[PDB]
Amino acid sequence: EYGAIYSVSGPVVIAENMIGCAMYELVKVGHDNLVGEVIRIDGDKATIQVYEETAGLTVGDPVLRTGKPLSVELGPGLMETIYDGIQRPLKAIKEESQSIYIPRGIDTPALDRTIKWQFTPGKFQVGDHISGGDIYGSVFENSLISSHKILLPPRSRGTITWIAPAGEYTLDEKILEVEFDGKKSDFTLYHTWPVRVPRPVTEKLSADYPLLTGQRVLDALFPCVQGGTTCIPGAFGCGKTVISQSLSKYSNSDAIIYVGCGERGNEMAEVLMEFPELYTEMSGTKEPIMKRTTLVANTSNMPVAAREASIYTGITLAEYFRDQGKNVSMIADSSSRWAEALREISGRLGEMPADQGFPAYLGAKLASFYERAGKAVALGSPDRTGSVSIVAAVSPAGGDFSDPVTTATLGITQVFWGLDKKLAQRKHFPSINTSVSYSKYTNVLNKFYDSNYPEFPVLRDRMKEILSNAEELEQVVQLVGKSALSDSDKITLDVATLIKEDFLQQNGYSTYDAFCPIWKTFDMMRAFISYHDEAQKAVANGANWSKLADSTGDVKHAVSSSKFFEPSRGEKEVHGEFEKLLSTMQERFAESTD
Amino acid sequence: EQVFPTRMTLGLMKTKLKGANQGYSLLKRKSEALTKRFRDITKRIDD
Amino acid sequence: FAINKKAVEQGFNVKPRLNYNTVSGVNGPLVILEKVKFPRYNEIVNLTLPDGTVRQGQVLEIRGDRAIVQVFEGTSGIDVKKTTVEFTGESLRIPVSEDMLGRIFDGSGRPIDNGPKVFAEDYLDINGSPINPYARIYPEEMISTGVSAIDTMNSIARGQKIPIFSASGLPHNEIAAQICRQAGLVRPEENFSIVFAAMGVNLETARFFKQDFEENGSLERTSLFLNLANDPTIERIITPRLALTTAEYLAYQTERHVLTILTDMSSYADALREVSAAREEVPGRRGYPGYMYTDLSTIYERAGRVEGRNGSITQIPILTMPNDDITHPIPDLTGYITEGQIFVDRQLHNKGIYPPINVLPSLSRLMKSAIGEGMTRKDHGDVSNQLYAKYAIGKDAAAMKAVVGEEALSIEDKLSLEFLEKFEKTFITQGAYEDRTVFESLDQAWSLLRIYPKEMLNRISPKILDEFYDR
Amino acid sequence: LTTAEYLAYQTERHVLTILTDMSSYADALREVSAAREEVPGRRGYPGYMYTDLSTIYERAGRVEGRNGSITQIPILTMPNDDITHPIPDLTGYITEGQIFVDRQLHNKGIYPPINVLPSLSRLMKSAIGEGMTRKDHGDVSNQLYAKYAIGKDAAAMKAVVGEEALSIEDKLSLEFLEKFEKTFITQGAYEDRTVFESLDQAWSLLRIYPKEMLNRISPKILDEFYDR
Repeated sequence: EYGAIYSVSGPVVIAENMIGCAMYELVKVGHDNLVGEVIRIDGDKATIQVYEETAGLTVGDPVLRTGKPLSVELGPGLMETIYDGIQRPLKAIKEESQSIYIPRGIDTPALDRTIKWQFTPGKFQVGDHISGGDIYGSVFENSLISSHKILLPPRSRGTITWIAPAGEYTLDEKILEVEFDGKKSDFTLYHTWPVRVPRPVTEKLSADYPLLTGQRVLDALFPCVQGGTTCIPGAFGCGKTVISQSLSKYSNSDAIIYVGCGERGNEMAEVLMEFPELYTEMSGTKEPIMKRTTLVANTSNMPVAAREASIYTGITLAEYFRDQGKNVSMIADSSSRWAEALREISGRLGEMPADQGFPAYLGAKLASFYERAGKAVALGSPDRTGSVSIVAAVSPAGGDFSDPVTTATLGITQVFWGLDKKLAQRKHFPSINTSVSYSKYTNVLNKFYDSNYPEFPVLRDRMKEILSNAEELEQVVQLVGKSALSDSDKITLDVATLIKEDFLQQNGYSTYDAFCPIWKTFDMMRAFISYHDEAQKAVANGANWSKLADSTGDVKHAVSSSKFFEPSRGEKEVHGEFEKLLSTMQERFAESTD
Repeated sequence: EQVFPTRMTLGLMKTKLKGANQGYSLLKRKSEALTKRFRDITKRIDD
Repeated sequence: FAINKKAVEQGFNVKPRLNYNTVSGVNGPLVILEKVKFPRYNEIVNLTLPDGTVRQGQVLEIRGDRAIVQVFEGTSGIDVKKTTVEFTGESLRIPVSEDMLGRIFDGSGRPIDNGPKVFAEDYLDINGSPINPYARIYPEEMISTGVSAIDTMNSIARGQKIPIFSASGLPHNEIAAQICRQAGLVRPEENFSIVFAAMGVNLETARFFKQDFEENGSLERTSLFLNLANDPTIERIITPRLALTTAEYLAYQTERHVLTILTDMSSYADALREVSAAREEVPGRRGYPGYMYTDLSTIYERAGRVEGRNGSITQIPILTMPNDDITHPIPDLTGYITEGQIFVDRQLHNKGIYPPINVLPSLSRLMKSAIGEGMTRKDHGDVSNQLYAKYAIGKDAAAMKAVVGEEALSIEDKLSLEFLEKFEKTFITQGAYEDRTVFESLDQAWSLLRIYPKEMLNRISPKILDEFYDR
Repeated sequence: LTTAEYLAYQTERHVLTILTDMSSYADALREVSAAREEVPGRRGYPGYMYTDLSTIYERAGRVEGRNGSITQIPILTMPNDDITHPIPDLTGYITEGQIFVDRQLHNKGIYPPINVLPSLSRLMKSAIGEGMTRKDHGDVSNQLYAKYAIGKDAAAMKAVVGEEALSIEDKLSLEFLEKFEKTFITQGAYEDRTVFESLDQAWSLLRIYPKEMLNRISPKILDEFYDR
């Protein structure tokens, strides 16, 4: 029933006596049980792909069959875990081996098989008809998340003849007996799923609810809807780590799945050392972020197939967590590396190249992968709802954006947050080049603004035109100097500078400017536009703007200092203070005109 | 958008690009300086 | 301590060795046995030609009862009637002992210092398993190269991987020799060691390396793996594996801060293209095999500090761009895998500047973790930026000098013009045997900075300006 | 070639063969060996085309035993007006220099539209000289080539900058190039000139320049001839 090796060639192996094997089964080739997958079947012999190094193999070694394609186990215990590209626990492996290597031919359960979990029955009873995707019990996973639900895997129906009652169990105790034509069906606290097949869902919806990150510029001018895609350039000096950290700590999501898809290694060490120290404070300083995140690490040494399947694994995990009714936020690291791995695999298979040497799959693969994102209502009885929002990170070949990867990604995604290094030295620490970055979810977000903040769109637009006008104005200012410019032009210029240095720039470490909520930013841009338009109106009827600036230097300083105002104090008393400041500015301008 | 010599002439064209950039920057700065000195001549001749 | 039980268990067990005479065809650098029994991929074999000469090889493929051996030292003189092929029964292994230091090894690891055998303390598989990422940490402290233009502006934190790009006809080898000779830690040594593996080099360069390392005493801190140009290519691809394996053993089983150098990778790329042409894998981009990314990653990414052990490791691969273009695949991949790069300009070399390094394109991404207090003085990070900015300004100022005379230039421009020449002629220009500590280089940089008025050095913090600008 | 060899080496009479359009021959050679599946060479042509063309060309020269001569003047056809194509590349590798023909000159209505800049004849230095020809033949050619190159580069640079950045050398070179192209190269189909007349025309053209910038010419010949 086993298979004897018949040939070997680097990473290529040919089995024998293989009858009754699918085209993508998994096989435990070798005495050490190296993992592999069948590719081509020709009668009895079948080509096999290996992951580890094949040195030392010998003809006649038995070959086994797993019985499924590449799959990932899902269940309680994912949180606080650090995984390889192919669902391999690294902490447990290191502890078990006591070495500092990944000893080839090592197999340990993806999830711990010893920790006892306290299960609580759901809402069904014996003899009740059931359908796939229906919740039938919860589990307390952490103080942060305590409602880790238990589903019935899709493609499974029937009636339940026995359900275990409350108690404490491990992951190897059948807690349900679904009866069908064959009553063989048993179920435990976990199950598996092929990675390459998208999870079934009742129906997709239209994402409209905004995703707020806590930054000012992001949600002010280039918002991302909670459920959509986005892209940000990958550079060394840009310092994207700030964006990822802020998204992890201050966003309104409920589960983060960071994916390292091939890095220099040392960067992986840095991020792994850093994450367990980031702290969030909601209803008290809930110490870790690891209690809300699972991380997939893939250094360059990792096997090519593992380095390639990383994003598929991550997105599958995200979809699983979405179907529980929670909100998820995937974050890739370098899609360029994933494309590199895909091209390397294609080349090793010896297939026809395409544009710039890449294969022909890239377009379709990326399109499908991105389409896997979105917002939908889960598949089950309770009718919960979730959402997924991928955040890609494209790195170029050598800076140029002519590569197919960048073109396809930009064509697919909807939001781009351009980062510039030049701002780094000037320390606009949120280093967003406002002349390039853009968003396309405004048309939907207006249907939320009107319900909550009707004036937001006109204000954000107004500052968009203000910034464009100021940057254009400076061009001719250099040519002819400010001398030949009217007072209105100088007003535009200086208000643009004030906005640049207050509204956009953000320390990110001060207790007050670390995390700016929505209403606070609402008040800020309202106040800034009011100041500018009131000043220009006052100048319109006739007045030397120099004298006006001399009179209202205090008002300008007050509006600037309003940014230093500490939020998290009343969250409506702040609104009262902002109203007081606005009225004070109005009456000060009125008196100044006199 | 040119006469198309396709015979591994990449280096020549890259050299032309670099020369164009250098000349552009140098002439820009020369014009800046000359205009700056033109302003004072205008003022002094007027006075 | 129980390692003795394992050593004896697999130690005192002799096994026989087959011997074949069924050579049944040959194709260039290959050889095709016919009736092998239970072959084993990637074995080691010892051919015996009819004249009594002896060679070696390593299988590549196995059909049903067949092997395809490739011989290291060519294939001329073999025959299909009298040659006898002897199998080994286990892959290539290296003899490892603490006392490599001082000795010189050939490409395959046979000592060539006219000394006794290694007296191995153990045996190992050359290509070990990858490091577990979860058990890895960040660089922290600095390594003192002794080169002014490197340490001051491109410090190397232990655990980094900084390649040194260079052109064909440049003195990169001399720079590498000087670096290996002057390396060491910083004391604001009983823990330092170097591995210096050279692949694909002339005879003169090898002799110069040996003679210089002999009479300069550095030999007993190093262990060279020389491989001349006329030696088999397979041995070439093998050599870096041996060097990395021995360095890893030392670092992570004796807790020694070690530094490794390679002195070339283009010739490694050539040796690699040669393989997969013996096989029928079609050529990839620019003729190179497509899958070079994986194996180059394997070579490089056995570096960095480790969680538990106190040891460490560092790499300085040396490339050679064919026609001085970064677009070539080799430098592209190396930059992709490694952190920052060190350039070597041709023009500076033409002007007699040694080491002919240009700093404008240079970069080291882990600097920020290298400099600091205790680990070094407090003013390194500011002087670095200041000097970089002023050099960049001086270049363009010299450019404009020819077009707009000299008087029209601002006072800043004249000062920068003078500073550029002074910097080039004094700071970077270092004697072949002039060794400088980081402190001395910092002092010289301060001396050069003293050209400008105190106020104008904007990028430097006022605290440092007040503290050190005096005198 | 066999007929030419017979006539030249077994009848003692000088010969001059003119075989046309080697491009068609090479194309036909490619067609064969494509019905086969031999390892194709650069741009699909057979690898052994070098040896084939060497076989074709080498039948030429002279032998001491006889006193007849054989001379080859093959005609080529670059596909896309590019000299890097394998056919012309190998032909240049084999033969002793070649005479180029340019599209630009023909466009400007100049006959014979020969471009001297990329052309050469390796045996010229051995054939020319005193006794055989006028002594100035071996250096006036070099001087004219240098001046032509200077004029061409000066015009190319001026095309983007203009006259303002031109010294005396560029101004002289442009006019000299114009006169040379429009008077020396051009000649009627049935018009012919001996070597001496061409030399006299060359000196007339060169006399434009002052006596001191003709550095590439030896002082003796310059003094002897440029005087009058």
